[PDB]
Amino acid sequence: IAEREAAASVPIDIVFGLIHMVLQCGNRRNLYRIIHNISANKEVRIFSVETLVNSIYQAVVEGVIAPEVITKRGFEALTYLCTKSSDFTTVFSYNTELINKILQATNKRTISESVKLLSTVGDCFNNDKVAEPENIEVRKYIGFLEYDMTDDTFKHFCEFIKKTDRFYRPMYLLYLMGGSKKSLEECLDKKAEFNSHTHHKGIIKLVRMLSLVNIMGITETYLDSLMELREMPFWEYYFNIILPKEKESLYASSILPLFKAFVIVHTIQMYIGRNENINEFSEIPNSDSSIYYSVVEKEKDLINTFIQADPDLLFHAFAGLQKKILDFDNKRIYFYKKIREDVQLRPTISLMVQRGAVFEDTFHQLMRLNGEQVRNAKFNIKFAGEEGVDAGGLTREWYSELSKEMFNANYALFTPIGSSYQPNHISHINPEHLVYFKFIG
Amino acid sequence: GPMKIPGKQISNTIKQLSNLPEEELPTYLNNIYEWRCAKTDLLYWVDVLDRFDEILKAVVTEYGLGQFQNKPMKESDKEMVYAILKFQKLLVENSSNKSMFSSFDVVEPFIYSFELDLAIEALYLVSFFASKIHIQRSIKTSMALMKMETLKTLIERVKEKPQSMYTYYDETTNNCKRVSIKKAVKKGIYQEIRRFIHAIRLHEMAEQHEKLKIIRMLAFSALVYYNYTDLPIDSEFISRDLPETLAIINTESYQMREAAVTMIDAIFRMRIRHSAVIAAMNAQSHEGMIMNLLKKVVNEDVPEHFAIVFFNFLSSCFASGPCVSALFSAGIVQYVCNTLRDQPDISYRKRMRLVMGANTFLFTLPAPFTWFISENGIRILSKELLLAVDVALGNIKDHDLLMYINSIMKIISQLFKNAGTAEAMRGFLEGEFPRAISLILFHSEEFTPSILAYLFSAVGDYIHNEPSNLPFIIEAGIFDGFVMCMKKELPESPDFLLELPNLIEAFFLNSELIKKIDEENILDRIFESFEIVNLSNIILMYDIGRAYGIFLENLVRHYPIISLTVKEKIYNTMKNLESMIPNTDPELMRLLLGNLFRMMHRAVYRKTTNNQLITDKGLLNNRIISMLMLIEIPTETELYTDVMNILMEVFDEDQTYVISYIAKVIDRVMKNKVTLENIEKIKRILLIVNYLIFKNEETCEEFIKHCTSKGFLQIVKRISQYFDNLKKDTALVSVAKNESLTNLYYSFTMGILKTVYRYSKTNAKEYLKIFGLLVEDLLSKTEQIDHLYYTQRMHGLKNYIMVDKSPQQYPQKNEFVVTQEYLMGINLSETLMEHAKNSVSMLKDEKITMDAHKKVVSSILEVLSIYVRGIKNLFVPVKEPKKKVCEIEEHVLIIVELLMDYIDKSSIEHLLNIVKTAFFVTLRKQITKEMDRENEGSAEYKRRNILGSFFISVFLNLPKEETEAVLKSDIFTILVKNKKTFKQVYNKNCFGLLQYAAIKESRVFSHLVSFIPKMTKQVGASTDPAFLKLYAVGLVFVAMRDTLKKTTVLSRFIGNIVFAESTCPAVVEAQGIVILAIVKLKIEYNLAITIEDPIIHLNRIYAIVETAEQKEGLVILANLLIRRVIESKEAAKEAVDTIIKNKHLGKSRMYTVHTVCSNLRNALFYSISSFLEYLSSNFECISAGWEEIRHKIKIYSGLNAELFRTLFVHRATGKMEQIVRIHSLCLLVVSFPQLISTLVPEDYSFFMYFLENHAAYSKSLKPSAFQQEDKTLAYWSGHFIMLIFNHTTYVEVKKYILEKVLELLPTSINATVIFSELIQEILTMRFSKNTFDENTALVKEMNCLEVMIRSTMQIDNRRKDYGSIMEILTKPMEYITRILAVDEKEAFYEEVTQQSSSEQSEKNEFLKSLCILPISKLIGKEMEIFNADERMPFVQKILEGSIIS
Repeated sequence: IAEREAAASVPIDIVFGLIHMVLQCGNRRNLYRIIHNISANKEVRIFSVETLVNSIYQAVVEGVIAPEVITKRGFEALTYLCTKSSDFTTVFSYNTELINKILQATNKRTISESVKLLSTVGDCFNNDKVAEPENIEVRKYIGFLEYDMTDDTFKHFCEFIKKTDRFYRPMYLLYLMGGSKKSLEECLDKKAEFNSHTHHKGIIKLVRMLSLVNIMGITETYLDSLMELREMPFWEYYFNIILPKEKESLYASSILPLFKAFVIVHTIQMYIGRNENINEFSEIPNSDSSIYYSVVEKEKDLINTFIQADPDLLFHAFAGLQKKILDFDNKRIYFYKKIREDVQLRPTISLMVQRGAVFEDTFHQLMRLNGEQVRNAKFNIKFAGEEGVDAGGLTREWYSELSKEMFNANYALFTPIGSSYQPNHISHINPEHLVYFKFIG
Repeated sequence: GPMKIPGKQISNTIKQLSNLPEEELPTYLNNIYEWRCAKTDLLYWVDVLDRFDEILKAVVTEYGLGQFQNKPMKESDKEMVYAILKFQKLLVENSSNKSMFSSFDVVEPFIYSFELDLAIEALYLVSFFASKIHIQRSIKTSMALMKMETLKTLIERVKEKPQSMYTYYDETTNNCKRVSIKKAVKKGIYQEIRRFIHAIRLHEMAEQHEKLKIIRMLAFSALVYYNYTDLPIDSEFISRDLPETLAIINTESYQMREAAVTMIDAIFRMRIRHSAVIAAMNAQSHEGMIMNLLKKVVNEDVPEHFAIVFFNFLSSCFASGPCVSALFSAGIVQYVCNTLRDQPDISYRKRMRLVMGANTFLFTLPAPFTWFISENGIRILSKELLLAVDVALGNIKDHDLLMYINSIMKIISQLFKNAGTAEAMRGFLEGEFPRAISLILFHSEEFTPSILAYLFSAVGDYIHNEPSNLPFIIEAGIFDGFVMCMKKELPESPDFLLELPNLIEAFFLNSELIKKIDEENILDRIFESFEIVNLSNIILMYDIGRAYGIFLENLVRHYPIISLTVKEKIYNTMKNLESMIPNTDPELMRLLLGNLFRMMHRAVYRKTTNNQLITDKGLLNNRIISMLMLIEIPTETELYTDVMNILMEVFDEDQTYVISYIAKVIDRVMKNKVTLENIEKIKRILLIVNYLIFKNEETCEEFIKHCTSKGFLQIVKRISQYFDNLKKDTALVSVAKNESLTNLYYSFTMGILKTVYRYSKTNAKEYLKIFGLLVEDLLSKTEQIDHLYYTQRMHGLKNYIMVDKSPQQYPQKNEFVVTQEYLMGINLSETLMEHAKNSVSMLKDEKITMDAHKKVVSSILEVLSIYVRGIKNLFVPVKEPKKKVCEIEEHVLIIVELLMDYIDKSSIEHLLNIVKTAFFVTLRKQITKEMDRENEGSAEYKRRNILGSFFISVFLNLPKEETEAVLKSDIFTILVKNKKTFKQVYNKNCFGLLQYAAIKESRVFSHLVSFIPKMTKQVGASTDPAFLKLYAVGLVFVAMRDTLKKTTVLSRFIGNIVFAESTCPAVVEAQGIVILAIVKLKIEYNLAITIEDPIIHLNRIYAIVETAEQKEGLVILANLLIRRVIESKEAAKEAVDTIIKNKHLGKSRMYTVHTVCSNLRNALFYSISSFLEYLSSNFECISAGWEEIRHKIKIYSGLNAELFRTLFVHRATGKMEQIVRIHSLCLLVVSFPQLISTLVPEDYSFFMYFLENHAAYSKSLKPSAFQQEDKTLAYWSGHFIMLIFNHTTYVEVKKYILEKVLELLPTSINATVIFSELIQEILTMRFSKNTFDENTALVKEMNCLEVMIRSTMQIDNRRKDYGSIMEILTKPMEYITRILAVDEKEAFYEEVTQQSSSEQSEKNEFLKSLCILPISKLIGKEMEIFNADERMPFVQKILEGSIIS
């Protein structure tokens, strides 16, 4: 990942001929390895990447193997090298014009290959080392949204947008806020025959622009512009006229995109800037005449139906939903996704308990550990003497025995109130025994 | 090529295709559209596919195969092959052992034919076959009959008249040009042949273009399954080739979309770029390409080939983890649930296809299973099952309907069997499942046994899960239906048979049900299976026999109430099968028994609880003993293994009952008819008592008292009478059969004698009573009219005497414990003496054959040797008991004296053992050495000396074959110790015998020293290898003796030896051994024997190694002679010092001197003067019986490099000689790397030879018609080069080599491959880090990369071979660029890519065996020729004493 300045193992003249030999060659995986090994020295790495972008450029912008094949193979080599080592991405920060030649060579056929390269290429900007960001011709990139895109090519599109938002936020916002406002005009104009299934690619491109805006956040200037989108008339017409008819005819999958694009607008925040070393500060702006909270609480059942089918919505389009709206099942499912995403080593630690004193034999060992230690442990329960069941049954029986013993008459920690229990009076609870409540926790 | 070593509908279709005339075959093959039958085994269709291979071979040998001369293929021929290829695929799809299909070589030519319809059908068989490579792996050999790489020509994308001229690349001229096919004049002229054929069809047939477009899809799919790696899978393939084919699936005609589905299914099953594959089909979508296509098949009446080929792909999607998750979001689980429960218009086959999909999608991901449970999926299946059962009930079986019931039964039995998906058992009692299950059980006859097998796996698993619901299952009539089911016969279905006991054990949970199972005799189905001939193959093929035994064991241990009826049915079945033995074919009978005993093994004699109830030792004994006397069971079989383990367990329980029973049985058969079959009953009953007695460890007293009893011994006597009666009628029992019978009798009696002797608390007279009776009877027999079986009785008596032996705790302790006085009294030595006089008298009267008489001599000498071994201090003087013992000493001399002339290769072994026992005290060293000397003046000592004189005379009048047996015995160290006897044997030219005896004894060697000056003159032109070996050994041993203060002796040896020409390799080797000895001795000692230059004879060894057999001995000798010429005294001492340094670091105990000496015997023998220097000053931690001692860049001096230059510039003409010569240089480069520096820069020109004959064969590109001689010649030549680069640090020598390697590298593609790999091999073989880093910094200075890169760039040409060559050339230029990318420090740690035909096989395997050996092992190979595998020579003995002193 760091720079490498090695001895030039190959004279620079033959690396051009070597590049064009691997390009006009099938099964070139190990051939790319040699290009990476010779690019260990800075000079050959620079010459190889610029040879690669030059081959891409002259074949499509200017026009044996076909130019379509050689362009697809040129992109295949450029993208492979930027993934391995990534000190090839830093060569794009040295020239910059290399990026503009990749940008110029991006048509309706090339868009798929070109976006995948630029997502990894965007890493040069990361260390705040671009030198001339004003002369990058980024307006070509933001306009790539006109081309048809797969969800995989769109995934790579957001990557370059994330890595360049602190440089082109006002330019990026200008396109996106306009495109979404023009798209929302189009739905409202054809509202008499609007079908979210028929008009799918339209609502997909709309939800794509709205999400892209949320990534960078609004500026104090686009605050007036942001609320115009959050209160577009098509929103009211859809959830009060179209939606009821679409429920009885269309599949839930087709209805979801409008709920996503709608939740995204009211999820968007005003972001100030990168005050921290990497993270950029956020601020929540509020709405007034909008029917957002009204629509979300009216359709709280259909919204939860979408989250049943796809729980990863709470981590993307519906991430800014009020957790109030979530039904217990979805709310609990999301709680488990969020706690488990923080992966930390889980060590199996043995616990020796007696059938009679499951509580004391557990309290004695567990309380020597700390919260972090007890949270990540894979408790291997071993009931003394009695060894006749599986580790999964012992784990359960240990919890089951602890819950029977805590509400114990001899422990006297809790006093019953029918089926439930409450702690015993502070006068009856012993001073040294107060620690037993921390252990129950 | 044909195959190399059933049913009713299957037998009929097989017989029909075998009989039918060739004209009527395609009409019948067409009729078989689908396999609506049980899966067959390819073994049954051998003669069917043999005829199919033959008719296909008749078509390709008539039309052309490669040329396809007759362009118009007749309709009768084309429709015949179309019918064969179509049926073959259907047959192998639904058959077992698919890899057996050996007709693939004749299928291939149809792919490249001008008949579009045939090519498609041939590719469909290859495409399906390739799909099973990852599953069986044995099928790759079946597909190796056709070339898979040639299919890559079909891969090319099809366009509307793209290339009207085919471009071709040719060898020798190396040019590529166009060829116009547009002429269309004649079918002939319009490996490159197959590729050109396709190029013709692409442009010439544009009308039937759709048929060739789908040919590329099948060819692609077959190659995806073969090697997904060497395929054109690019990012461009995913961008356009992937979505183009799935568009065809959704739009093009059924013939086209069927083949496109096959191609998609291959990429899918091989998981190649699988993430993007699922993404291309839009699997997540509610109306996706895959989701909508399912409704297309389910609702429309599409062709069955398309419906099957689609449903097969759909089932493979349900197997993919991420695909099934995407299909789940489309609503696949919601579709299958609604389609089955709501839509009843669907066919029984399509309904079953939907259930079949769920049988996979419910087990791949947990998420769809939880959704199935929430959608009440089990209730949907139960409702549908009850409906389907009711329909079939009472009506003629509908195959489709029964298959639907079978799929519902599979899905439920499998859901219940799967632990994780046990949630399916929730709505069981509520649902229609118990109702349909009882209905099936009541009318079992109306359904498949495979349905009834799933029925048990569902009912049983449900009962076992929650046994609290068993009353509800009984209440639903499920147990009553099961009993009704058990009234019907057993089916030939292993699934039914194996699942039956599991349901019985699950029914046994209710105590009321056990009374019904016992009452209704339902357990009879479990036992009767063992006696049904038809089931026997199935019980064997599956582990049904073993499974039933485990079941009986578990059923009896958990519920011992059935123990009575289980024990009753076990021993009843044992008797029923025993009854079949007489009226059954032995091959089948042994199969039935093997299955029964595989059950018996697991059911009886288990250490488990309640098992004692079903195990009756008496019942088991009577049946096992009876069975053994009716059928002959071979030891090799597992039946014998199981039978004898149970018989051993019965014998262990009551040893006495088993023997008294077989004693009553054996004499009962003797009273019966004396027939040949009754003979085998008595033979087999003795062979079983012999196994029981030999395998018995602890023996009880009552068994021993039964053996010594008059009742048992009287029966034994009647056996000897019955057996000797058989010797009267020679027509009935042949002499050979009677000899075998006699040998069985004596083995039987010897066995009972052995157990009585071994048994503790055994009286001396109790053993002597049996010994007495048995020996006295044996001795009376050898005094009858019938002398024909004399050798058989004498062999028996030898083993009788052998029983009385000491327990053998002291090394070689063999004397008579009790029988000494008995045998002395009965005058065994005196009768043996009379036996020798009588037999030799018959030879005077010419009443016995000379060959026959020598066999009698062997018999008398064999018995005598064993008798005299047990006599205490025989030929040892002691005044008190020298009365009768002395008489035996004289008997030995008389016996030997009589039969001295009549000894042979057979008798000489016994004569040696008699002499070995006569000289025992001197031989095994019992004497005090000084006492042994004073003993010499004895009657006993003088008697043994005359026996030695008989033995020497006997040995000297025997030829090379006879003597070889006892050429190196320990008796000669005593016999030849007398100077007079030593000269007697030397004059009789038996130099071998003397060599071995001298190596061991100093006194014997003392006499050999005296001959060395005399025999020095005969060494030149000797022709006797043993004589040359004796001389060379005598010289080196006398040099080592001189090291231990002798010195003056080896100086006195003066002479001149000039060796004569020899065409014999045995003589040439022995001549070389003499040179090797003289040469190496002149290194550290002063030897005055002057010989001709060792190179004169070394060259002879190189020339003779090509023609001679057993070449190893010559290569070792020549290489050791080269080493001993070049190696200095300083280098030889340092080689020995280094060998001892390895056993110094270990700092272990190493207690004795003898251990250090015999372990380092090779080092000892290399230079004993150097070996003694190391131990004396650098003393080790050797105890030696007195506490312990204190302990703690190859630059050699004085090497003779003239031989290295000589051998380096030799150049042999012969193929073999060159390999050995280059191998020799490889050893020198390793042993003394300083020899390279001796080469003058002019001598660098001779290196070219090694590079040239290494480039002759490319190791990577394996060429055709290569010879293994050429391959190892190329290898060792290149190996010599890389050994120079790794074992030396001579920069200018390496710089010259690399210069010539780089000059040769771009001369040809062959040279580019072999040299780029050679330059890589110099680095990949990393001898040292400093040597590797020297070669690493040198190749970058030399610009090696620039040379191989430019070479590969120039050889770039559009040729299908280029892709193969690139995968080869990139490997060395990747490794080399990688080392030069990483710093010098981490460069080393970098790894790569991070009887004439019977004699030809002997010489080729020798070329593989030649290798560089470690110096420790190489020095050992030298010691092997002088020491001759003797663990201790006399030189080692005197050395040990010097070390301690």
